[PDB]
Amino acid sequence: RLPTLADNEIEYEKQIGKGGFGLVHKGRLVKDKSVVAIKSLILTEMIEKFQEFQREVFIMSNLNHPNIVKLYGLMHNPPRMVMELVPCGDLYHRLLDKAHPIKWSVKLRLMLDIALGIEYMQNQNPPIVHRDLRSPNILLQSLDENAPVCAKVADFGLSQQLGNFQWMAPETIGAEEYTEKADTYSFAMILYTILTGEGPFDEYSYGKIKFINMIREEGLRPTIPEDCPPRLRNVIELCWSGDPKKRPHFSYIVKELSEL
Ligand SMILES: COc1cc(C(=O)N2CCC(N3CCN(C)CC3)CC2)ccc1Nc1ncc2c(n1)N(C)c1ccccc1C(=O)N2C
Repeated sequence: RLPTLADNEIEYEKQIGKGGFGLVHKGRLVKDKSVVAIKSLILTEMIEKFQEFQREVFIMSNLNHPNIVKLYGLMHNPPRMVMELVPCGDLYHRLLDKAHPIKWSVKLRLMLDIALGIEYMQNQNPPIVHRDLRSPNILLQSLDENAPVCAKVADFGLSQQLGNFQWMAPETIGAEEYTEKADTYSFAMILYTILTGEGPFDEYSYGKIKFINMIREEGLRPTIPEDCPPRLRNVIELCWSGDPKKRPHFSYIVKELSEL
């Protein structure tokens, strides 16, 4: 069910950078001069990004949400994906401009959008576990509060490997197949980052072994600010609990966020 396009159908422009497993470029459809994005594999059995390639394609193909990144077609020599280029960037970089803070109305917009996207992912039979949810993977479409969509979820090769474990739910570390509650834990981290603008767990320096243990065994988490809404705090705290069971359904998270 997914179109194939030929090289004569798209025009390359400039290279955006690496997303997920590949290299993203900015391009346009020749028929329409509409902008598009092309994802390709970049060159010892690590070239197992190929599965990530296929995995991303399969998953993107069957999904359709405003808050989820879309796929348009495929290209073949070399194998490539033509997908949407989100215009405004990624969340990680945006949070790096401290001089210019994101507006609360907007931060709220971003949080909801992500939840709506993730809520949708988990309503699938079977559910979709992203597994690589962190700020670099949240793409921004508009930073305007009145826009239909502000944030979109991305990077669907479902692998794990700012990316090391600050973002990972505890059962997940040093494990392979990662329920959907892992994502809930990650989402909490994302909520924490949008709110604070500071990366998760950056207030601590522990060696790797100690750090895992602190998170797994002791319960260490980031410190939420005193001036954080109780409604929001409560939500974050739940999603990031040690017991995966205590983590909420996205129905709850979304509703609560809406009241904020
Ligand atoms: C207008 O297009 C975008 C621009 C930017 C952007 O401004 N960046 C990102 C990387 C960039 N680097 C280049 C040089 N710099 C000195 C170091 C880092 C810095 C600033 C970021 C994202 C953009 N849009 C975009 N749309 C769809 C994506 C995707 N991104 N990427 C890169 C992905 C990123 C993560 C996960 C998935 C994707 C992806 O699949 N797509 C299709």
